[PDB]
Amino acid sequence: PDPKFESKAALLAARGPEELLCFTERLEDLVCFWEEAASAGVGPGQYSFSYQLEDEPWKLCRLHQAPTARGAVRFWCSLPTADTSSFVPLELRVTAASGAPRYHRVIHINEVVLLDAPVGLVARLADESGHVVLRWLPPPETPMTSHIRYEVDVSAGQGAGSVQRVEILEGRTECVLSNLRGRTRYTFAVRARMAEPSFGGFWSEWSEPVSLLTPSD
Amino acid sequence: DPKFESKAALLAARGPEELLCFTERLEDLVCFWEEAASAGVGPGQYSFSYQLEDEPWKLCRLHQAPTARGAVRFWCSLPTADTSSFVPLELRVTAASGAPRYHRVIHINEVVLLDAPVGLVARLADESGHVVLRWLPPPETPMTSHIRYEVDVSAGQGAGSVQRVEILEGRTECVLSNLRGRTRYTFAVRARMAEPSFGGFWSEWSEPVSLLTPSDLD
Amino acid sequence: PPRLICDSRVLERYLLEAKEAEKITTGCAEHCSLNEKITVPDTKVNFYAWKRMEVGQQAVEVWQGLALLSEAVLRGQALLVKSSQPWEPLQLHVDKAVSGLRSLTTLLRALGAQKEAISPPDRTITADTFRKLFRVYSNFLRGKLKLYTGEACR
Repeated sequence: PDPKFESKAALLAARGPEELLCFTERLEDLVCFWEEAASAGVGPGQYSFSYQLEDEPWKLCRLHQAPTARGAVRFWCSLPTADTSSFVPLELRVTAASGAPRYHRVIHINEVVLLDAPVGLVARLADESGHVVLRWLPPPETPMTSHIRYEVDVSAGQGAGSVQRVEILEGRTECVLSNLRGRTRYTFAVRARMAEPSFGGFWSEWSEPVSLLTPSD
Repeated sequence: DPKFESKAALLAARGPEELLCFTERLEDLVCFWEEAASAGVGPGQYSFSYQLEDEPWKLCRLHQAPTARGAVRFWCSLPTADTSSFVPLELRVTAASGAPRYHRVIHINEVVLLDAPVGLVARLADESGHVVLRWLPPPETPMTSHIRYEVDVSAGQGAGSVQRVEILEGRTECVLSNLRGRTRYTFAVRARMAEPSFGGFWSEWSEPVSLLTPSDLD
Repeated sequence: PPRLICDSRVLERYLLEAKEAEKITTGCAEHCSLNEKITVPDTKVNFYAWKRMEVGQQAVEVWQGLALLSEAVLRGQALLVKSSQPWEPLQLHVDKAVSGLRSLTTLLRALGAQKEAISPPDRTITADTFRKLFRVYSNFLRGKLKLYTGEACR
């Protein structure tokens, strides 16, 4: 439907397509999908998706077929809000008309969190030394911001062939790269992932890059 | 009756012309208001009634008193029994004429105004601009864990000095940083109830404790 | 081996959701009526007794309370479904609650809120409106719940 989803669903397609890929953007939702190009056969009623939250009744999810760029068709199921309980075991059951079981998996909407990319990043010289202070804003409409860790990226060229990484402490949304190299124009961008054990999911889309040029030496 | 004047007087200033309520041990409520009055003023004027959501409206025995400012102050002290926190409490203050004087709805747990922490003690910490503050939560107080503090540091009025920093909930200690060498500072602390289960007003500063930095410089 | 409910933050999420549950039902007019009692638990705490209580003894007060509430929300979402004009805004919150309780009822079962329930030891309120259901909602959450988890989280 929305680019946000397609583009966010690509990151996962490269993580095991012939497996059910679910993920929650803000612990208040859940969607599972899987791709497969097919024959003129595959259509509306050809697959039945069913889920069940711990010791409760089973419920059938309406299904959503859609044609992806790579030609394949996409099937997805946005769980009904009333069933996005995090910390509660979710068992997923898929099936094709006849009665063949394609995928079966048990999860927790809280261990598959794929967060929107961070926002508000901007660099700026450390008035107290040849470093770079990096402030930024976690993802919007996203809870548990105190449970999100950030990985920063440091690039001196898409062809400079020389980079450097860093991991930020859950909660901290600012860091200064002290040990660096001057009179050089660097660029940075950050991604965000929830913090285990409590949570878990997948790295977030990198943020818009940002550029600056350290003083001298 | 004593320190009451203190807090009551504390609150007052902050918000003068309205109805003020607050709590201490959370096992008590006291509301009031101070109006200047010459040709008329006295208990045989107002009627004070309140009600705990889903409970019968009641009236409170209002009291009176003279103010250091020459005005009067009517207060009410809900009977200990009716100090139920976590349940809408509605208040209506009416004049004998029957005019709508004061009207408000609150949560006892949301108007706590603790005293002021005790035993503050900040001493040097060998390293550079680093100070170690230590203290104790307000006396006779419930749910320490839910109290969040706030320290103040100043270079004395000898440089138009200030600096404020908040602490984590329940944390009775703070280790400052980046303090000018050789200077007479003054560390103060404040108390308050953390949200969202509580909340209220900022406590009165505790007894200050000063100290002078050596010469950790070049 | 996580008794998750204890991580202050993990729980704070709900309390803050209910703050939104409320903050919306207030600006709500006639379209927040329940057209039925809906029995919710008693949310008022009297520290001079609670403080006097015992975890175990509180626990029950809470477990039972949570339950009853959970029955409500459902009953709310319910009466809200068959409704002609379901105030979309209201909808969402009514749901998050449904789930919130589900996740909570679990994290408590952890601590041992159930085991510390049907152990033979030694109220009625009713929301004729949503505006109140949510009010009564958070008040129990940050109220008795939040006050129990603490002492019990050791």
